[PDB]
Amino acid sequence: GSYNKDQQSAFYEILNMPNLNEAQRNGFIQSLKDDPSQSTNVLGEAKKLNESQA
Amino acid sequence: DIQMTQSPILLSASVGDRVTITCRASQDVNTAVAWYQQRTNGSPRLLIYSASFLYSGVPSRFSGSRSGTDFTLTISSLQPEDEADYYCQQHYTTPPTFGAGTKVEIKRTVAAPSVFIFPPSDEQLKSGTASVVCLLNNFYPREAKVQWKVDNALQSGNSQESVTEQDSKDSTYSLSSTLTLSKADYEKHKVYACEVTHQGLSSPVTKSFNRGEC
Amino acid sequence: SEVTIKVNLIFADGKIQTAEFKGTFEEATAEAYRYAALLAKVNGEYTADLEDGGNHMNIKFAG
Amino acid sequence: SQFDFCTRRLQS
Amino acid sequence: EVQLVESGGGLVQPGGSLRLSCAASGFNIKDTYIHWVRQSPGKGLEWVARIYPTNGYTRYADSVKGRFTISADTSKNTAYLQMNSLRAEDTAIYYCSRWGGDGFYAMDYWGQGTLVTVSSASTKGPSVFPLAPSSKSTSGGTAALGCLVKDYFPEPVTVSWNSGALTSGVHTFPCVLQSSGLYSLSSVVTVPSSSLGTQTYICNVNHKPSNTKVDKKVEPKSC
Repeated sequence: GSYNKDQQSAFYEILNMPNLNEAQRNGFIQSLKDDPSQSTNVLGEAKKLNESQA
Repeated sequence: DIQMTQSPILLSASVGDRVTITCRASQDVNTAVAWYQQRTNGSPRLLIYSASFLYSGVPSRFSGSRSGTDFTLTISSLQPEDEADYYCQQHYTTPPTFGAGTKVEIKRTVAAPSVFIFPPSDEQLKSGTASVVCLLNNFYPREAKVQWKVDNALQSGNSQESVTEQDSKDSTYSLSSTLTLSKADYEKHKVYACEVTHQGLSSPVTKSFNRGEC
Repeated sequence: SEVTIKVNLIFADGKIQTAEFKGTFEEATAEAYRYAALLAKVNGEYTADLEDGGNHMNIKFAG
Repeated sequence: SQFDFCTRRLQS
Repeated sequence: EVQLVESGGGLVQPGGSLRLSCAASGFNIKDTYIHWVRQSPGKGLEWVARIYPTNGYTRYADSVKGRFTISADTSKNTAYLQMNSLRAEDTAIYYCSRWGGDGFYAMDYWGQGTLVTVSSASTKGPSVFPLAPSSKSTSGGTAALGCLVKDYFPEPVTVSWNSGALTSGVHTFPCVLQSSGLYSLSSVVTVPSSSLGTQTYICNVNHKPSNTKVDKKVEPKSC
């Protein structure tokens, strides 16, 4: 499936997060693919988990 | 959100009785209320939808009604197999929400338990733990008191109980109490006794064995 | 705190059901009376006797 | 009364 | 017949991810809504999310928004729940259901449910000990015997007797959480005293989380 630039940005941010393990990173990427309408919410929860694992 | 308030939390009735359970919506939900039955180890099963309509295959002894925000579920002739938890659910606004549930229990005549006791298995005794099991089979009502004595000393803090749900045919319960010791402790003492108090018994029943007897 | 109000439902024909209401004492009380009045619609006027500081109720229906 | 994982039923 | 079957539940660490599937048959998920509903002591029955597969519209409970995504593959007549950033309060039985099927505006079919355990503890397979029938487990010409399924994690285990051919008089008790944090359950059956020694009695124990399958023969202890 294809993505717009906003959705591409979400992928990019989650791929780059340094404190996620790979199961978590791919789980969030899978969500972005699952339901693009949730892109902003999925990105915010990914950020929260990344910060908490600093 | 809309909260659904169910009452009573527990209702106990005899076979053949008419039972009524209720569910109150915190605001107007029109008729958009369904009723589910949940029996042991099952998923919820649809009984009534849109407040008053019988889902296909559901016995006609089930009926539902609506008065403003008050919703009632009625079972006109309670059967042993209706022993279950009942839940109402509104779908008028997202999120759909459920009531907390009403548990329906069957009343029947008193029946004293069959009382049995099981030493630890030789297999378990190979490693370092001993489990002594006391079994109360097929009794009513649910209330019972199991006490463990080891060489006549009342045990405390080292037993756990489990109770089956009401039998769908004879409406009885069964109960297991497990006393857990170290193997070293178990080999240190001799007399293992489970004492059962129950309304169906004229006086408490002790079931026991001596460690090592056949 | 949470309490359980135990209620005997005593119907005109001699049939007895039992029920429990849980919540704060004030919530459990209000639910019991509300439930009594609902059953009164079809089972006749109710009267409710209170034992044990109100934690137990005997509710007879007139039929 | 609340749901119980082990009994799969409302507790009582 | 209409059928929904959840799979994919299991033990997951806090912060971890899990993906559940909901496989549908006997109808087409394009004609209905599909919901995920979970059940737990904390919240009872608790709606999680829904999707209308015909147009992709989804909605979420506030407590899972952003951490869970629902989706469907109409080609496989299957719906999914991705669960990320998992917390203790996500521990629940997860059911899927359909809504609007055959014009019924309620959840008229549910799956059997799949169990999700969010915990830092690790998997442990049970020990299966016999509850041997004896003079202390018999009366009125019947005898009790069984199996003690001790020290497992997580739930669930299943127990049958004689490969499911023995059901009458079986009592499989609800598990108990021991203070060790490990579960334990017993399963008993009552049988004619005269059958002991001629009829074979085997409890079939399966603890899928640890790939533990045990068929334990229970006989009278000889002396």
